[PDB]
Amino acid sequence: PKPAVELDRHIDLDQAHAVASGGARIVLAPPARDRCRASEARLGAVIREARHVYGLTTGFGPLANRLISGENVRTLQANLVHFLASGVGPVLDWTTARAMVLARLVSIAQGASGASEGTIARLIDLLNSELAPAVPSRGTVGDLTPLAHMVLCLQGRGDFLDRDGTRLDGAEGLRRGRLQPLDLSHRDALALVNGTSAMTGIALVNAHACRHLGNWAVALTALLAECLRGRTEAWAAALSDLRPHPGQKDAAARLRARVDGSARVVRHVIAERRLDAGDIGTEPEAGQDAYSLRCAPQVLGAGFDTLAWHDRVLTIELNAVTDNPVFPPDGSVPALHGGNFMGQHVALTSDALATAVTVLAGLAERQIARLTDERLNRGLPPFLHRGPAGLNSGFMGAQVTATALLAEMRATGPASIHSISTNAANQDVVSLGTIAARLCREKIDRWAEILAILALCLAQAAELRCGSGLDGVSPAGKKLVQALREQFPPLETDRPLGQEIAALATHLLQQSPV
Amino acid sequence: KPAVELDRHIDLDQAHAVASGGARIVLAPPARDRCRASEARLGAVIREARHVYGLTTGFGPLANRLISGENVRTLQANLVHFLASGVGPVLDWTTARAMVLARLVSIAQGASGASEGTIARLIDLLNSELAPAVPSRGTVGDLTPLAHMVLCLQGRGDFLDRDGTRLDGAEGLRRGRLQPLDLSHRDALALVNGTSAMTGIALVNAHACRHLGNWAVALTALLAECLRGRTEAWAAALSDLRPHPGQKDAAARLRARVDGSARVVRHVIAERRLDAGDIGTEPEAGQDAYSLRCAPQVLGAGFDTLAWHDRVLTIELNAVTDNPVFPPDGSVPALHGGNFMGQHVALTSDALATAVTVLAGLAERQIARLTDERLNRGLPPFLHRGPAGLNSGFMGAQVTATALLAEMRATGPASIHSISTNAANQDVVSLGTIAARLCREKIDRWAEILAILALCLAQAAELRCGSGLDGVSPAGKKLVQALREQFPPLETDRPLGQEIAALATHLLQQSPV
Amino acid sequence: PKPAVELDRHIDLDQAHAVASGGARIVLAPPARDRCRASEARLGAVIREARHVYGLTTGFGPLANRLISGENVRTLQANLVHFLASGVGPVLDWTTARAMVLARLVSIAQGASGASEGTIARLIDLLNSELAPAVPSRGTVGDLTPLAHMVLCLQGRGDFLDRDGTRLDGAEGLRRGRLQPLDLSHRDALALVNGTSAMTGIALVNAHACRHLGNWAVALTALLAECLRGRTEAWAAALSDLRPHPGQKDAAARLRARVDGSARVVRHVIAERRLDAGDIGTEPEAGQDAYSLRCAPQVLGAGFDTLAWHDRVLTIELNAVTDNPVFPPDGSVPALHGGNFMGQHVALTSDALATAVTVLAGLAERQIARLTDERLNRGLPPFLHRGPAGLNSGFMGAQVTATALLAEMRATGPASIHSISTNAANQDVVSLGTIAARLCREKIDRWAEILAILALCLAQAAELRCGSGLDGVSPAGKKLVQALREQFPPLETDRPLGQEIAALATHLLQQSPV
Ligand SMILES: O=C(O)/C=C/c1ccccc1
Ligand SMILES: O=C(O)/C=C/c1ccccc1
Ligand SMILES: O=C(O)/C=C/c1ccccc1
Repeated sequence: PKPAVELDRHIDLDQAHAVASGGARIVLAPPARDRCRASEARLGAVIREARHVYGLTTGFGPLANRLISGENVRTLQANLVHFLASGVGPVLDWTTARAMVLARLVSIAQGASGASEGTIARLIDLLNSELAPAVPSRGTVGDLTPLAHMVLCLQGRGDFLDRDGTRLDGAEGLRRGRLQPLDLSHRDALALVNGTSAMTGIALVNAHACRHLGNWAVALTALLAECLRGRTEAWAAALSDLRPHPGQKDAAARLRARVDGSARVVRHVIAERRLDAGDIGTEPEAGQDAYSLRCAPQVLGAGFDTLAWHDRVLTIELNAVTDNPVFPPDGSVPALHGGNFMGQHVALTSDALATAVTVLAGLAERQIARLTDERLNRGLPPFLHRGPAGLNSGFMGAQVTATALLAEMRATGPASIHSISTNAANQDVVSLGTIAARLCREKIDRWAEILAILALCLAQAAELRCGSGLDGVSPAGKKLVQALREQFPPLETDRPLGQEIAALATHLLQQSPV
Repeated sequence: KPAVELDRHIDLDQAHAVASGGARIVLAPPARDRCRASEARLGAVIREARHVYGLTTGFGPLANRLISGENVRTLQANLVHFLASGVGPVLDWTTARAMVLARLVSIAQGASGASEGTIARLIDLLNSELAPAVPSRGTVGDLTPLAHMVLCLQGRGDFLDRDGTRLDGAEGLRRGRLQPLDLSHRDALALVNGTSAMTGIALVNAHACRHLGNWAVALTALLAECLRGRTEAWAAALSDLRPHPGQKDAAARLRARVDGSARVVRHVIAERRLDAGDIGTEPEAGQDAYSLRCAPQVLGAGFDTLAWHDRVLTIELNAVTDNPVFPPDGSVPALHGGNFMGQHVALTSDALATAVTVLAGLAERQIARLTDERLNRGLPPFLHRGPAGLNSGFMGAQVTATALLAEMRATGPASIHSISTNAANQDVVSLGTIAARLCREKIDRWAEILAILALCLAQAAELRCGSGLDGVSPAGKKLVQALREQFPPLETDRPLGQEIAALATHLLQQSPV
Repeated sequence: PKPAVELDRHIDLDQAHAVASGGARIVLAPPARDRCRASEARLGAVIREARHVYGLTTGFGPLANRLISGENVRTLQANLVHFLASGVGPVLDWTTARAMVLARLVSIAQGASGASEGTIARLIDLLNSELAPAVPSRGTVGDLTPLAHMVLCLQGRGDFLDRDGTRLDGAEGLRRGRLQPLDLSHRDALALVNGTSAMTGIALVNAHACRHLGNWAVALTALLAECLRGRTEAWAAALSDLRPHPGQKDAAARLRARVDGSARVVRHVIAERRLDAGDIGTEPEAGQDAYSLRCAPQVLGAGFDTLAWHDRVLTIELNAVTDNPVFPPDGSVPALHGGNFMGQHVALTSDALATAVTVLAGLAERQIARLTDERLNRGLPPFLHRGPAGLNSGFMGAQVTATALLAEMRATGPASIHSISTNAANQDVVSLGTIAARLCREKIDRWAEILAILALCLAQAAELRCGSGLDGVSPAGKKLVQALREQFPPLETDRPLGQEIAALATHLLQQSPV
């Protein structure tokens, strides 16, 4: 009884990802079907009336001053798909390519693109099938190129990808997924090759992954506190109220919940202690933890607020019409020409999220560095090894790997600042939003690997500190370690961890600890 | 002079008004009462000898060294001393005062324990025409700059007059009619705490960005009047189809700027029905290049980034970023945490810096298009006057704008460079102050790029429409006439460096109205 | 009759790539064999005499303060390979992985590593086979991790790669390659897990690719001049002599040779012309070309000088011993402990080269932008299309793709500046050389794609300007276009170019236009 998302006007990010990931099927609501039929009729009229419209009676880009006779429009649009198919590089992953198709569909569903029923049906069919078009990730300045490749795929002139990433030729794809070859006879090619569908698709996948990684970041910080006698007073709600950033209040509340029931953290407020002359001297530990624990609400919180902004902007973009030209539903004018395809919004939010992800990955990396340092981990074995010290190095290698992954993340900055005048100066400013979204994705993948290493370290640390029975560990903490131990054995002796790290990271990106 | 009464909340405009000296500041009775209550709570915490950071402990990782009451004044005096290791150019007058204001707003919430005298010193500084002279570098995000502020307020550091001229501490206290700061109440941590510096810098960035954004819109509009731009791309209907608040706002403001103009193209091209005889190559395309057609989308994305930045900053400015803190409700004697972690300002400052660089890029490309004889539709190359060749007009200024932009691009986000420090106690740091400062530098470059565009447009408007500016919108005419009051037309090549600099200074503080 | 490289002490970059790419077999010269046999004996003596030596009588990293008894050394070194195998990410390509193996071998050949005959034989056998170890590209801060994975592969406990990148399991690899399983019973594991072999291997492949791409950059700049009536006086030897940078002098000489025999370039020195009163006015074109042509010697030259520096440093690194500890061949002391494994040299040169590659890619991108712009290409069709204008857009899509590739290159900066204290603060400074070399490689790949687009554009532009017969085109220019036309047909009508761009890019990275 696979869930179904009925698309009318608005779709939220979770619904969008459910469809893109194949978790839910999609259906076009009757009201939307009618709006599209109405827009299809407007396109037909615009064409019959020989209105001066980009892509219907003109060339493309700077060549738009070259008018085209009606008799040659099917050729014009066929060549459009052709000359735009210059993409190169690895193909977008299965879920992301599907998210791109969904983004184009949501835009069309608003009823201002003139797409024909058949065209809309082909997109819905793809989304309801187990396939995804195989489209190169590079080539656009922000998303005609990847969309042109999508068109070729839907016509059976390009490869398809199954859930595993294995490619099928065009014919096989249409066959296996029961897809009908795309037919652009209605001259509605610009309804498919238009907008910010690719960057939006990539960004929606980034948004979903960050939600899960954010949950792990919280869960692991909480478990870290249980392994290092962390002080919970730094996570007090009263502190959040004094500096009311939503993301911070949320992070602190979630951290408190994770360690609820723990007998391993320090819950005493230090100021409750009254000192006398005999207390004046040097104590073993300071009354507050290092920042990787004490400032977690503030660091994680800032990241959560960046994601919140990113998602607010993305929700608007996903449900908008980023086409050019557009055909006003009210019929005020035959069509409007502008630049709603300029993806500066997703470009700027992706760059911002990328920075936030790098910052949070840095936190996890430092948490690993502290947990594995015998001089800072308050009594735990160096690098959390088991067996004789020296002969065994435990997580010593994995710890450096986390640092290496972080260092690589830092080498890449915002994509948005690199606009270069192109297309014979017609596109004198470009968003590079697709690139921005892809760079953010890479950082998200690195962050998952760093968190994976931290998770494996914590599972081991929890047992070293509290015994295999995890005595004193919170219910949430126990469940997380027990779940990890179902697939990842304790490190009783040194062994290669690379494959386990990669395996766990893939899981972190798709599911939260609950 | 207007007065801003500070109770609990203050908006960014009120904050800048006080920081810039445009308005006096007064602490509302309710705020004074809350602060007196907090002062009393600190007194009790001290009398009770509660274990509290900075009152009974050393600092940083040295907090494990407990301190006896008789030594606390020395302890807090040393705190200010060892933290005063800042270097680099001092913060400008307005920004330094904004930092003072930020600390005051935090204290006014009533959880810092600041004494009436300490609060009075901050208010006095803000009501005077002076600013403390504080080095800009040294903090990983803001004890160092605040420590320097304290030294200045005690007359042990320099002050800055509105012009930036420095005065020694003693002279500063006398000229500003300020009394030396006295921390005998052991309330030093009420002054050396939080995110005051980055917040002060960021609020000045916010104000400057609002003005530059107004200029970016006004100059884009005037560009359209000089290049026969098509207004249909700025139609509200398009905004409604892609409802980003910033984009809708940008488009509306653009339309308003060109209202009444006879120099722009208002025809919707799809209205035209083509005949077989029209098929061929026409003189111009039916749509403009992106620097005009996509202005709503580019400026809009920038405006939405600034809106996010401002929402976050408003919360930070009105929050208590202190540590430790003394709960007004008396639930516990004090709370220890990390509200001083400036990650929020760090991330928003970096995000804004990117948006600023993007928008400066748009302005830079608009100059490049306007001054190009192959692209400016009939205007002289580089908008020169007099004999061509003999005169190059704005040819130099155009390259200078490109140079300014290229420089902006060389600097990226500051937040990603966290480095474990303070003997690993501060294993993660925000670098928020650095982030806000880097954003300020890009903002200054953007102002210079816009200044160049404005001078180019004033010349272009006259070359296209004559000195009378025939067909130019009322807003466009008013803008050019205003500029012409201080900046003469370029009838023959002349040095523009000083004019560009002077105009940029203006753009940062005032909008085209 | 497959060539053979006899390794004694020194090997140049060309010989190294010849072996790494499988173009030549490798053999150890008699003196090298003897130096290695002697070093092997020295390691035996060190063990026999129970000398305090890292990895032989101590734990690893900060754990080196834990001394180890002789009977546990086999286990110690076995665990070393284990805990270090935490690598993740896509495996290094066939040639690069083998280049890494070669790098370790050359270091060992200096006779200060103590590697046994068998160990050396395993490396040689690998290089003389058609296989490469499958090693993850990420994990090192600069190269124990990737080398540990190498060891596992050589023992038949890790995958292998054939020339096509198809993976084989350990067993299949040893079988298909007719290889013997690596046996570290002599306790010479540190002879394999040591040094800067990975970054050096990666960098030597970057060096080879940049030489070819550099040749294409020159050839295409020259052809561009023949398509736009470029002035050769800007490339005069006299100018080079006035600003004697080696790279510039060479670039200018190579550019002149490429257009030798051309009737399509302007060779007249403008200053020879004497002007009269009737000449004063506005001429159609300026007396000098735009920078993308006029400043080619200077821009290409600076890039070539950067590559020259990179190669000088790399040559030293490749032929050096970057191991720790080391066993002095002169027998002065049993062993020396230091940090010759710190890859700061490769890190800084890789970062410098990466910057130069981005700059040169920028030149190529602007050359494409100028050539396709009807307002700047002096009479050529917009975007070099054929067929009716507007209906056909030619390379309009490819041109934007080139811009997108360049913008993405610019988003990534130097890797070296991101050092982070790790390994419980033992490694308080790290080089990140491997990452730097990898980032440089990605940029080289992007540069090749951009050059490929420019090459396709120039082939079309040359025929459009000079006819299919290429009348007036230099002999070198004709040969290049004709060579390209053998595999890439003219663009008579718009068609997808993505796959062709990628195919040509692969070719440009391995062969120069000759
Ligand atoms: O001016 C436009 O709206 C179209 C630009 C463009 C650029 C490259 C390929 C196709 C269209
Ligand atoms: O841990 C804290 O709250 C204090 C840190 C610190 C570090 C350097 C100087 C002053 C305070
Ligand atoms: O001090 C050294 O030379 C060794 C460091 C090290 C760090 C991580 C893994 C293995 C060795």
